[PDB]
Amino acid sequence: VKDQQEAEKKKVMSQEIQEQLHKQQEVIADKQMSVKEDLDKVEPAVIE
Amino acid sequence: VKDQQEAEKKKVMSQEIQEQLHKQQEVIADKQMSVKEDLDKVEPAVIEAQNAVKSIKKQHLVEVRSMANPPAAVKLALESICLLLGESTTDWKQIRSIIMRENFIPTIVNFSAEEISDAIREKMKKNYMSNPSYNYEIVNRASLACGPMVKWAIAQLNYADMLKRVEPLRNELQKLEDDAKDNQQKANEVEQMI
Repeated sequence: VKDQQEAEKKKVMSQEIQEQLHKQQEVIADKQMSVKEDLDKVEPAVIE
Repeated sequence: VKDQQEAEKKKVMSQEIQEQLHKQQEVIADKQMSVKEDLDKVEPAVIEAQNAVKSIKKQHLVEVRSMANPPAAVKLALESICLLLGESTTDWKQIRSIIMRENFIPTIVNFSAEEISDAIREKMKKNYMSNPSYNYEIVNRASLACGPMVKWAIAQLNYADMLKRVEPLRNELQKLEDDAKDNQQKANEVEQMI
């Protein structure tokens, strides 16, 4: 029972990981904006 | 497995209950201080309330019919009537206010928190002008009727203006009591469900 309960505390940690997947969505959105800016700006520097 | 997990979640509610037992320790400390204050203050009021019942009809009735009131009785009776919403300084209004048979009831009904701070300060100044009066000529032999009621009147002013020190105390006590009693009902009821 206690082994299962430690497993389910780690499942609560997995709920925290789902929160971190929401954080991943935020990260992906911000990185998409930054990479769009980088595609606008950096490529001519690479060509140069 | 799920049932045991729910039982542990209730045991987690029980852990919150240990936090509420720490809150109980805080509540007990605050209540002990408040009850020490109450033991310092209230017991003479209880004695005065009992003495008001001990007061005999004859002692008051004979002296109400008196043609001229003694100065000590006037001094100690005007302030008592200042409590009774009949603020006045004339002997006949005192007589009329005391005549009714409905005046044997509110010798105990009057409560300390109903007094206004300005009236409290007025009666403090009256005490200053009349410090040798009150309980001293009660001890002398001014009248048997005045004694209990005069000692009742000299009180209720100590309670005032330091019950306002207890007002934040009792408000914090009420908040803690409400939270802790709800949490202890949860403790008993959560214990039952677990």
